[PDB]
Amino acid sequence: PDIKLFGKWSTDDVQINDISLQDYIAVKEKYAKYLPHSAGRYAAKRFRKAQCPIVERLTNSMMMHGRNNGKKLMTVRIVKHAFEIIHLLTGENPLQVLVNAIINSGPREDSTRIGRAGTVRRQAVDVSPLRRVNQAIWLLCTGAREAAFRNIKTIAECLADELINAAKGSSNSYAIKKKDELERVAKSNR
Amino acid sequence: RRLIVVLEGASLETVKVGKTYELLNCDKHKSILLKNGRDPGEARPDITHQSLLMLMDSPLNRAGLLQVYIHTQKNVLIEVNPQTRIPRTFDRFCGLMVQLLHKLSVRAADGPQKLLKVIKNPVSDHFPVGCMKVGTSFSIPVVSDVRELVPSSDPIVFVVGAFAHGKVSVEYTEKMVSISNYPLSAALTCAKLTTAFEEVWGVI
Amino acid sequence: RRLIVVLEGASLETVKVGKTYELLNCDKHKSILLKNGRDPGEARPDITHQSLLMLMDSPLNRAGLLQVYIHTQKNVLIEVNPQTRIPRTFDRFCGLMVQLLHKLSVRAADGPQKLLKVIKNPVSDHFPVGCMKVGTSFSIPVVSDVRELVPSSDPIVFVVGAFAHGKVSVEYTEKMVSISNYPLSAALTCAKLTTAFEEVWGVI
Amino acid sequence: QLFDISGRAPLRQFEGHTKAVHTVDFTADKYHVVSGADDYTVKLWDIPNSKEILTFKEHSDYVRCGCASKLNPDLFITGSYDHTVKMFDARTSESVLSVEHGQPVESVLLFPSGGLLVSAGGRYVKVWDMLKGGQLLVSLKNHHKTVTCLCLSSSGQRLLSGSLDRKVKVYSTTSYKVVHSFDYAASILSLALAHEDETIVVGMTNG
Amino acid sequence: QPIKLARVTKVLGRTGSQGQCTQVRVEFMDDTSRSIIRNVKGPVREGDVLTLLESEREARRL
Amino acid sequence: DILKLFNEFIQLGSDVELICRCLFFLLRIHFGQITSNQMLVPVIEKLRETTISKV
RNA sequence: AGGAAUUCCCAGUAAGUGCGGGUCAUAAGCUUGCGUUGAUUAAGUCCCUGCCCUUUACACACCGCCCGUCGC
Ligand SMILES: Nc1ncnc2c1ncn2[C@@H]1O[C@H](CSCC[C@H](N)C(=O)O)[C@@H](O)[C@H]1O
Ligand SMILES: Nc1ncnc2c1ncn2[C@@H]1O[C@H](CSCC[C@H](N)C(=O)O)[C@@H](O)[C@H]1O
Ligand SMILES: [Mg+2]
Ligand SMILES: [Mg+2]
Repeated sequence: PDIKLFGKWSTDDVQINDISLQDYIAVKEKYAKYLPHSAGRYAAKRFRKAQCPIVERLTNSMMMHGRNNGKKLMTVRIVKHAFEIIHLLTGENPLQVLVNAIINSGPREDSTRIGRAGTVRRQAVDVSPLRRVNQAIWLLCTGAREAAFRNIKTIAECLADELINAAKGSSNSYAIKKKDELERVAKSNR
Repeated sequence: RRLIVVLEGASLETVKVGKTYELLNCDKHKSILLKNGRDPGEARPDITHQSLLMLMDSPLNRAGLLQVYIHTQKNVLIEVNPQTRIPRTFDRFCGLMVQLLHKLSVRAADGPQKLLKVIKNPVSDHFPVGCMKVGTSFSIPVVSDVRELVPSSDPIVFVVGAFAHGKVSVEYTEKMVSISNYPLSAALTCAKLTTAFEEVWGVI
Repeated sequence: RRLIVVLEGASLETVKVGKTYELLNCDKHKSILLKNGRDPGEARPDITHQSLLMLMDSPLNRAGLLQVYIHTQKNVLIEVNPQTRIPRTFDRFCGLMVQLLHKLSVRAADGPQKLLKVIKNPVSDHFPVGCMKVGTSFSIPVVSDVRELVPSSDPIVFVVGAFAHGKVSVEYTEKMVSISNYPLSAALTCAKLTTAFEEVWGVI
Repeated sequence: QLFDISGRAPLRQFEGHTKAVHTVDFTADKYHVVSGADDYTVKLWDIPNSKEILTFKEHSDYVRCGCASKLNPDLFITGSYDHTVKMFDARTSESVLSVEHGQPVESVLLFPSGGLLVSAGGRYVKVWDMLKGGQLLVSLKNHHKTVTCLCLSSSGQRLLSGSLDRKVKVYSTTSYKVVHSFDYAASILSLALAHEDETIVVGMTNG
Repeated sequence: QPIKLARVTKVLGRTGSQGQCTQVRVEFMDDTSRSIIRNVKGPVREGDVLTLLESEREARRL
Repeated sequence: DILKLFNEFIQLGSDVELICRCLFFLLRIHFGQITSNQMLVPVIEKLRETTISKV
């Protein structure tokens, strides 16, 4: 049998174009699940949350933002609606869209600060792949939340357009702006 | 597209003499400044006052493309509504801050909208994300043309110090520029930053 | 070639309260001003304050390329030296004005050279030969670009109203122009006027 | 405005046109739209990108009727009240074919197989072939008022035309002769056919 | 300057002085058999792959 | 440079063990890079003769 | 939708929700149990603020003397 997310999105066609992030995005055949709700212990040990599927991580990180915490089913349906809207608008596999968005949104180098009372200075430093994934997911969720606030537009459409723009690589998205400015500051502090 | 102006190091603080509360001025409060070993010549609300008059009456604010932030010396951030009408004369101006600094907000008399509001630090959180952040100072040897630095369709942040002496130094700015070969006041600095912007953005 | 600006309708006068001599300020003198039924709000000395600060601090003036004249409502004509420093604080500004009207002039603190002195009416006599006069106001339907009105090597006289309400109208002005479609302050009109003439004459 | 059939607010809004817009349709691929408005211009938009791909300005009156070919996304036809039906098609910056009609063109329809274009103006209904450009194969009038709309049945042979005279005419494409008539109470502004001939819907002058 | 890829061979320790970043030894995925020392922000273990915009800068230099 | 300086230290015969322990650690960690560079060929030839001879 | 400053917090933990009891003290707009839903980041250094100790079981291997003052 073939395991398809929500019964209709396959995972075999999904491919990752970044060799560095191959080991930290769990979307392939072993990590394929029917629903993003598995009730595992992925925060028990260091580096174990790399085994949690990326859709479940997106569901968890969408619960923290702009919501009373502990409501997971609402977030699952929000993710389902966002995937449906993405498929309707773009016509391709939403899993590939999400993977491309996470690949594009992740910063490559950051700036470590040495700070005193008077002034702060920086040095450009490398970023580990796990922090790349964490910041990508966090930026996408925060951008969707900020776009959805005080607007006649439900969170699902804002999340869908955020993933669409990030996967396209357009600068109209929040995460791309944040990533570009972080790399620009890191370049300036070399 | 918009211009963000942040007034760094504004000398806005409240002191009490007798039974009355009024903002701390170098001249009216000369005796109490000498008390407690405070150096005279930093209580200058006028620098913020003259600088504010230039921004709020500028054509860019008239067209609705100017937003002004004030960061005082006591690390208090104030948001300036473009629809606010600032006092032109010095005395009633100080009443606004005494109204603002204790009550933390100022409501419009003829409108439900707030006009002045104190918000959470740091100021870097409230800028549109991805905006360019540039400061103004004489310490730069190279004189830069303001028109060349203006973005076509993006917001940009310009920081002007509100002190007669000292150097602007905040964490979020990425470059330091000078735009004249002569030392000029903060108020005129407000003028030359804004007056270049309308002509690029087609406001005449 | 040199820019000459005359402040017409300036509200500068000294009144007697108690035994001391004080400048006639609107806010300070509400009790006195209401008596005799002359209109409150007309006495607006501060308009002269920031106007001088913008003009004197402009790079053109420290270049030696600016002349400022004051023609008050009480028909007093005042010269100002380019080396004069105008106080930033308003009451120190009102301090110097008081000694002008009574002592007719003021010497520098470190030299006999004249910084302020009241001269004889009219202002037209002291104008240099071959100079044409232009008036500035908002009411003109057509807006004039200031870059077009600058002469290459001819001195120039402009009039800016330092009064509260009304319109400038003097005999020696030959033409009347507008610089923007918005109601502007005299300080900003002085601000824009000094800004445009700066780049044309090679001052940066 | 793009709308979801289960939502409440538009998913995408396009701001390019300046005056009222009256015709809009998809393409052969389901991700671009072609629109025509009263500002004499016809614009092609991309749905996911949320921007206008291309524009055309080659008409002199109100543009209120348009159709897009199902076979090819590139090929589509635009008609107007300027008496000209210009086909904006292929991948270029100008009309490749144009057609002249003697009355303002109320509606245009593209017959799927064989490249036949049917145009309605006034009483006249005119059929044009694309094997030879601008060839009027047959012009027919069976109405005593202006012809409003033209529809195609599920079968290729049957064709329907509705007008302002409470009367709908059914023709065979092979013979180009009327084979049936329908009579109604008010002038038929809209005529719609379901799968096969299951449901016939006619929308009138009144509510 | 083309984008470079590196593999983490040995994890040295936490700087302390330079924030809390980790010094790691990285060897380039090219068949040049080079190895340098870099500063990494965030959790990193042996076997990780890093993306370098600049392959010339060294962590410990005069 | 340090490989050249180490060659002088072994030849003098003073503090051989500390230099040898230091020398063998550099060779292993940079084994891949040292082979590629042709400029280092003369240095290793001098190091090869000196190291075994002194030990 | 609550400034300046300041307090607390690492896994069924933070946060939301309901349902009981009043138990020889404490508890009434309070106090304590029970269950349901359940997260983001971190698994390491002495850089700041500090705390606790030390500087006299001879396998192999490694290593090879902390300093100063005043009293008797
Ligand atoms: N030529 C110039 N270009 C840009 N900013 C200027 C300027 N001259 C003065 N300023 C700004 O105006 C403010 C007050 S002028 C204060 C002088 C101070 N030595 C200084 O230059 O920093 C300062 O904060 C300064 O940043
Ligand atoms: N748009 C404008 N262009 C040129 N001068 C202006 C101006 N707006 C105001 N001024 C000058 O500024 C002074 C004060 S404004 C005085 C009020 C008058 N209704 C007016 O709008 O001008 C006047 O003396 C006037 O000459
Ligand atoms: Mg709160
Ligand atoms: Mg409870």
